[PDB]
Amino acid sequence: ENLKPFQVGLPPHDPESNKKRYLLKDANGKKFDLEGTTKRFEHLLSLSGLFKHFIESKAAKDPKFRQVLDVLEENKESIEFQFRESPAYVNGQLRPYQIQGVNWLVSLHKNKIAGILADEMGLGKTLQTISFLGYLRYIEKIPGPFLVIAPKSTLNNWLREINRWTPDVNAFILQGDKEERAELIQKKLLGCDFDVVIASYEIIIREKSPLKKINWEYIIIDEAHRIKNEESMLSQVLREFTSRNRLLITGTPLQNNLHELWALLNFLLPDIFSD
DNA sequence: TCAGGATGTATATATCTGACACGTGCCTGGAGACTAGGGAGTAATCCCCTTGGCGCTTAAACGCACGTACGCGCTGTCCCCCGCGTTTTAACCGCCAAGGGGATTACTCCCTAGTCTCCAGGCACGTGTCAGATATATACATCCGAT
Ligand SMILES: Nc1ncnc2c1ncn2[C@@H]1O[C@H](COP(=O)(O)OP(=O)(O)O)[C@@H](O)[C@H]1O
Ligand SMILES: [Mg+2]
Repeated sequence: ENLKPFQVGLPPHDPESNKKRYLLKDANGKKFDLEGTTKRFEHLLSLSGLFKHFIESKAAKDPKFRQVLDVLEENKESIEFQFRESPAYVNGQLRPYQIQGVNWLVSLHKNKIAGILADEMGLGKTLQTISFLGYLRYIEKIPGPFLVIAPKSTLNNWLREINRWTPDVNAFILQGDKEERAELIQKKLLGCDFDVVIASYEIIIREKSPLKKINWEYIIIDEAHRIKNEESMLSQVLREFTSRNRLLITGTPLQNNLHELWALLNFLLPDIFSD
């Protein structure tokens, strides 16, 4: 009603323009970015020097990462929008711990790395993620795309809240028998008429081939312990998804083991926990 | 008989994966001595099988003729099984937990088999008996088809 001034500067919604970024035209454009890895490792070392343990072993493996190590060796404001009040682009109020979560999300984003949200149940994690995505939309000017894999039960709830506290965002959920699901696919997904896709652990396995053919800004995930095993078919499928970074909204991680946590971390930043 | 539908059948196309190629370590197939026993050649001896016949007995096999009953074709008449639409529910993936089962890969070692040497009891073979089972007759009993 009054937060629309933030919407100024966004391009008009048009599938023809969205096809430029949504579809990844490069058939095999996936490649190891030296710059991103160097930035990640530089910041990681800056926080603490202990992380070289993985790095040196990985340099003992494939040496074209060892030369990245050498490059990072020889060469040696980003102000958080603290949002002391509730973000304007979201109609409603946010509690201070919610605000700190938002700031953590932003700070990790402008560091070319990510971070598992594992807050306790009931503390509006979905609110955190919707707020952060709205931050990317209004401030960072990346409307989409964003995959929001979640459990089938809460799909309606995620859609309800995302339409409630940020109505401007266009989003839908895949569902239904394969005929109407494919209708939605051909009409909006490959039509590039969205900003936030919502699916289920089953649909991701089902409709991967359409979802492969999109450069994914993030791949959000709801309660993540489902992904605790990295030999699970869902984990295998959720690795060919070309993507910039990822998020793992969850409850309590490390439920019955430590290797579990290793794989959970390996999902976010494979180039660090590669071994 | 001809126009009206539903169903493979080709067409072209993006995707997945699992055949195909390549490099290493290990084991086993090949080269080379040595030897001993299995089999090939020989040569007695007895019994069976062959290919021509010949003559005789005696049932079966063949042919012929009524003459039924049954295999086959038609008709009828159900009734039961197929085609089709509509729900719904069970298979089919995906998961989670822990532990047991089964395959390897070494080590170890007992004990139980093979390998010999003697040596006597099996058991197989060649005989000489009897009795269990025919074959006839012979009287009895016991279905089957037509008055
Ligand atoms: N004004 C509000 N501020 C913060 N949280 C709220 C507000 N109104 C509702 N919520 C809660 O935020 C929650 C976000 O969903 P959540 O309970 O975290 O589900 P999940 O744990 O599956 O993500 C909702 O359940 C809702 O009860
Ligand atoms: Mg949740």
